[PDB]
Amino acid sequence: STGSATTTPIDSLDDAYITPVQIGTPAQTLNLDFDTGSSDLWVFSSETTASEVDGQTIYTPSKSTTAKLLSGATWSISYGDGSSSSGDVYTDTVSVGGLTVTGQAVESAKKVSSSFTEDSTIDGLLGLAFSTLNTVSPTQQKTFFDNAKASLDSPVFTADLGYHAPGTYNFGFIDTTAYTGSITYTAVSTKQGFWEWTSTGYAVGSGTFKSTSIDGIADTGTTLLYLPATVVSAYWAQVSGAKSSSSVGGYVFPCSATLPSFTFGVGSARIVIPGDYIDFGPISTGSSSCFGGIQSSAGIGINIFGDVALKAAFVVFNGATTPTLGFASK
Repeated sequence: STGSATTTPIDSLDDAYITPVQIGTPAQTLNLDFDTGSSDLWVFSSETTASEVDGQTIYTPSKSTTAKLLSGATWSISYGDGSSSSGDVYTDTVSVGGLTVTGQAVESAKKVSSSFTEDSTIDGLLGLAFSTLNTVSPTQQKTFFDNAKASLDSPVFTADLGYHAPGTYNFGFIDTTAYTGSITYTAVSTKQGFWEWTSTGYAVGSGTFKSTSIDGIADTGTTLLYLPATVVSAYWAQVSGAKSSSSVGGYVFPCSATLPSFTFGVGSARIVIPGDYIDFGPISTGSSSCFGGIQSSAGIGINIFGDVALKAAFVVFNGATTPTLGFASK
């Protein structure tokens, strides 16, 4: 089997992407944030504290003839950005782009933190990291991909995120029309539960390539590119007037700037992030200070190849017995 679903930016900045997901019988379609940095499929629901729902579409398990309470199971998750959610668990039928999993754990939120409430466009998350990170207790549950994998034509999924435009998540096949040149594959460590890999270096604009190993995670659920302070300083030094602002919470730059590109290495291959992808717009409405899309990972504890980086590539998440990651230009 295969599946193919369009993923759509939630706003004009590509702050996140939503993908429609069918849950239950009859189907209830929710728009979920596909997150290769976590491993829980959780939804706003009829169980979510009413004051914490503000415009989201909810899953109502009592209206699904295939929903079953997973007795005694609870979940609770905290994300890198400080947000969180928790609740109980049902199993139900879940379909993405025509690919169906029966008995998928659907984690129903009883509580969500303010940032989730405040984002009316995201109805929940669909985790695509390794199932070892799943938070369900006392019986850990599998991701949608893990459950689907054996049925797929090939044990892979691909992320093809758009810049200010829709893109695609495919399951079970590689669309050879969706990228240019060849796909370069690189090793993955699953030791921390992430799609963790090592970039071979970087360049700023038309500058020379610096060969240096940068360990980090491919994370579709993180907006920005978080890299070591040395790398980030080298980038922003090429933008007149750019500075790190403790009050704003990272590098800012004059909105009048033209940003240089940023290149990262994948083996001997190179992925170029155009400068415009690095512009996250005014820090507050009407400001002439703009927020940068490349930020320091210092104090996160890990480098994160988030959407800024991934949307410059066609990315293969290869879930073979020994997982790997592939990157192609597009």
